[PDB]
Amino acid sequence: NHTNHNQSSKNHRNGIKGPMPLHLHNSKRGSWLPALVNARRVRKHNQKAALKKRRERIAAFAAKN
Amino acid sequence: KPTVSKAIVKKRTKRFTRHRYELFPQLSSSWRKPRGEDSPVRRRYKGQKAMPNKGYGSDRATKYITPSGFRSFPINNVEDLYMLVMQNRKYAGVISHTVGARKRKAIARKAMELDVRLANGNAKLR
Amino acid sequence: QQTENFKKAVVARKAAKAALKKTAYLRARKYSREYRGAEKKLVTLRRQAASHGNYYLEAKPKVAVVTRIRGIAKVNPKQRKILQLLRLRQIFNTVFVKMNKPMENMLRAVEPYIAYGYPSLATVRAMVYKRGYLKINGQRVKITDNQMIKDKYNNADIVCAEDMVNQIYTCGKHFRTVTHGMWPFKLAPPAGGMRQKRRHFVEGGDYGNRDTLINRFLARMI
Amino acid sequence: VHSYGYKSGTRHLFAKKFRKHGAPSVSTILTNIKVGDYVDVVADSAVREGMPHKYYHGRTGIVWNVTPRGVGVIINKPVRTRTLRKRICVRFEHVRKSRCQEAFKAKEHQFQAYLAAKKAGKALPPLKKSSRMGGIVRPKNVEVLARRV
Amino acid sequence: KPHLRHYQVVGRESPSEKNPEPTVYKFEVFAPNFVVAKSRFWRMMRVKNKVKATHGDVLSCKVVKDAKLVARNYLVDIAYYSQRCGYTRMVKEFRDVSKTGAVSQAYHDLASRHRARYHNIEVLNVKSIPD
Amino acid sequence: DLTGISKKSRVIRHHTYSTNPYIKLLIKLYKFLAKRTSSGFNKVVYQRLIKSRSNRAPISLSRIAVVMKRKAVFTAKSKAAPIAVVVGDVLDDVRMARIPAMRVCALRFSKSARQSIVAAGGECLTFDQLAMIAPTGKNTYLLRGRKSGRESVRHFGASGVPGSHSKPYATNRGKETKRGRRTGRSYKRKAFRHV
RNA sequence: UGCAAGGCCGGAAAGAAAUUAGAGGCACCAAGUGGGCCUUCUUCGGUAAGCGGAGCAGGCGAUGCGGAAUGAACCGC
RNA sequence: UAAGCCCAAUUAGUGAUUGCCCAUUAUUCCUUUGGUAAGGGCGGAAACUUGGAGAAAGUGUAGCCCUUCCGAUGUAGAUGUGGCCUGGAGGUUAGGACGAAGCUUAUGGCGUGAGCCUAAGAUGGACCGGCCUCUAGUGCAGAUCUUGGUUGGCG
Ligand SMILES: [Mg+2]
Ligand SMILES: [Mg+2]
Ligand SMILES: [Mg+2]
Ligand SMILES: [Mg+2]
Ligand SMILES: [Mg+2]
Ligand SMILES: [Mg+2]
Ligand SMILES: [Mg+2]
Ligand SMILES: [Mg+2]
Ligand SMILES: [Mg+2]
Repeated sequence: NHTNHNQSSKNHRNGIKGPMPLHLHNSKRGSWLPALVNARRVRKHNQKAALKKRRERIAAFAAKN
Repeated sequence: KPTVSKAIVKKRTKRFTRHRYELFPQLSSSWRKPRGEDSPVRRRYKGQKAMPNKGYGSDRATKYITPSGFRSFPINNVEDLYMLVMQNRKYAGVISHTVGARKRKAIARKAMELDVRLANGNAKLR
Repeated sequence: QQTENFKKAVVARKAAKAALKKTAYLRARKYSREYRGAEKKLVTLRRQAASHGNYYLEAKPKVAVVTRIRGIAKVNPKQRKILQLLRLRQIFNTVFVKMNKPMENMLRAVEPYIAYGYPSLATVRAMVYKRGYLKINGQRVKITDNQMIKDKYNNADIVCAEDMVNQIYTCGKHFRTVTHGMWPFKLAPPAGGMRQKRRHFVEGGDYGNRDTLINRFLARMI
Repeated sequence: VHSYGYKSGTRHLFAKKFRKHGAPSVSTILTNIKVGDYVDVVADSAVREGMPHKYYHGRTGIVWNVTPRGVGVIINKPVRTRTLRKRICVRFEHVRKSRCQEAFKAKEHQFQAYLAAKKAGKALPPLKKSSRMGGIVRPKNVEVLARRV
Repeated sequence: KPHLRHYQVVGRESPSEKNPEPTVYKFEVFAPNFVVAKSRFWRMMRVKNKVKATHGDVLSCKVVKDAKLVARNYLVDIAYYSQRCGYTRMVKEFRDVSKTGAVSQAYHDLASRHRARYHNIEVLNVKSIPD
Repeated sequence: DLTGISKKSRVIRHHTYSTNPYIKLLIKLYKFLAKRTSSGFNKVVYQRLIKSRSNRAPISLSRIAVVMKRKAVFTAKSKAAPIAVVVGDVLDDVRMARIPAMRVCALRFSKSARQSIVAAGGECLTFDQLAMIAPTGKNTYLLRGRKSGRESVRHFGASGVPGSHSKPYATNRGKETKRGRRTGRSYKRKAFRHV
């Protein structure tokens, strides 16, 4: 006995939770490789840069302090 | 020896007895809530007997106040009188019905000598 | 040495009061002459019109006053969520409400439940003074003094009680502030009774819009 | 529950509109999509290779993926007590670049360029005027109304 | 004492963004209130003019004053609806004091014998009769 | 009065279910401070005491060192060494040989973590001894300590749902790696799925 | 070279989409339930039904109170 | 010549409001209770008579004390309780032949309640109460319950 009655009011008790925003689980994975294989190598460099930018900081913040 | 002032009005006097309590010489004058699915008391019809709510709670300012002021405190021997004598305005002793006669005189003697009101006495002396 | 800082700042308990009932006084007249003026000026523009062959369209009511007149019984969930956003959570919870395009359609949809109209000046302060409560720290604190108002609104403009009225009587610039800073007006059922509650105000019943006739309906409720 | 195939109850839904059939546009082939813009997933037939399920037809959503000839679109799906960000894979012809933001794309483009003109800019050219107020209106034709039968 | 006062309700059609000066419509309706006058103002214009109460504004509704309280004749061309012979008009010449008074008797006569009530009843030509 | 506001009530843990008589002293200490002070620290350090024992995860001295080295790299280089407060307890770390002279304030220390500090050159404090030094908690670096990677939190999940790298409750580790956890047993639990 | 692109980024940016803004987000453990019925609106099947099957919302169940004399459901609440 | 029907009315064409009666609704007033809801005190001073802005740093009570807001139905279910009760243990405090358990009740009181305490027995005769922990064979109206006993119908 199919009814669908009380179901729309069950889905709205604890609320129909809104979707997660885009900054949640934005895993550009399973997508088109030639993009993510480039958006990978550019992440490696931008991490060598993030590590390098902190290296001068501390060393500038040492001598210049 | 005199009380302290209060506002002793009481909400409900008729005790909460269970339901169909008189129809059976077996049930008790002691509230048990009717778990019945279609009992008229639980689903609270009009001419049915009430059910203990939080709403019947006495005023806390006058809760536990004996009709003579003097919230009560059970006393077993004359040394427990001295432990009450500082609240002899707020509390009153009650000898414990198992204290025999030899010791119950030794108490009621001390109470008047201490102005520690006992809820029990008046044997040719109050 | 503690009885001096108090005694000095008990003057602040007194000086900041008299310096508050004066700002409360000086604006409450400026508001009364906005009332006395802009009504007189309304008459003449309707004098030059009807005389010299014109029609002075009465501009518009800026503000509505929405009273929920049927209880929390069986209610369509869209009807029910609207009344939760109007803060009409129980019967007779008159709330002051703009009449924007977005807003007045939220009234269109729940008219069987609400009974609104356009509040007279005399009925806006009658609400605020006899039944006005504020949201001090999440509590329904009665408006007992102007000092309760400025501490709650703080918004550089809303000082006295006749000042909340002028923010409510006009669509105001601080209207989402004066109203949202208040609790919905828990009111009494109108003396003399309601004609019905199931039929619109135009079909012999009483709900929906009663332009300016809600004063005769709120007077019996305040 | 005899039939619940991938294309069920969809006669009028995938049917082309009246007097507009045949091949897809050259605009729809010359569109330009990025990872992130919005797209109306309006599944048209006459391509019949890459149409999404019925559900994702009036639906618009982010492009999380642009393969050579398949746009990957996330779409919010209110399943029962939560929405899934579904990840559909369709071809480009089933996709419009969604206007849904020209409402404020074109607003803040001239709204700021005049707020700047109003804040600093160069000058403040007067803008759209007021809408709802009073007025001593002068009529131009009187009338009445009783009945018409 | 007779209810159902006589209202003079007039209104344009919210000018206009199309026509910029729509013709003004005025007509006089008997009603208990003026909210009921405007409710039946925007029924004539919705029908006899195809104008919504939304897309138009009421210019100046007004309560007609009176006539010097003195008895006189009145023929009230009245048009009611009913499952009882749908949309029949009538004449029913009454003899009351004011137009408000006689049209009251008009309503309390139709609702009396045709059970047609206020919203199923249009009125026209509330005029007087010398003889 | 229809509300709908029936489930918006959050469970805040008003008090502690702990029976330790030396933490009910710190709690009354940090109700006084957390209430009659404008300290943001004392607020925060009070909810972390009344908090349970599984929620006060321990920070190893390794974690304390590294994050106190990430503070002390950007300071006045002679200003002061802030106090590493952890409302859990401190555990030694045999992966950190050399430990700085850092002051630490924990409800507890390992016997090997207290000696590792005191041997290093720092002094481990208590909270009745930190209410004497910055009771408002100026210059104090408050710390939790990892409670992920905990074996309880990585059973949380289903483990048979696509994209669920949770550990099934199984004593026999070589019991459940068969059908359902093999690509060649008619289906393999899909190691990835967008959520 | 530079456009455009991705991962970025600092310099700079403000609003002259209403309301409630009765706080968002997850997480864990565990029941009970898995025979519904009535009803509004519409509507499939049936001669029909106090009929069977649905969609929507509301109810009853799980709930009194007030009144339709009387009634699980109606009207108020 | 309605107490019927359809329309209206609401103090009577005198001058602008609520004719009138009923609720577990509304408003307001007290009282409870929960929210961990906000606050304020969280150890000694005075307004004509006493109470508290002197009762303790506290989830929970006979609340630390005030006062403030708001909510308050509910089957299945869940949970809490400085919560109730029975048997027994480890502690403590304590009763008892000047009368313990038990038992009786138009014995009151007091707790919303579970229940507790008292009195008085022309009852009983020798054991046992409070409190903190522990413990379980721990609460019964209803199972065609089981056992014992009685009873109606019934002389
Ligand atoms: Mg009682
Ligand atoms: Mg009525
Ligand atoms: Mg790990
Ligand atoms: Mg009901
Ligand atoms: Mg009947
Ligand atoms: Mg036993
Ligand atoms: Mg047993
Ligand atoms: Mg028995
Ligand atoms: Mg039996």
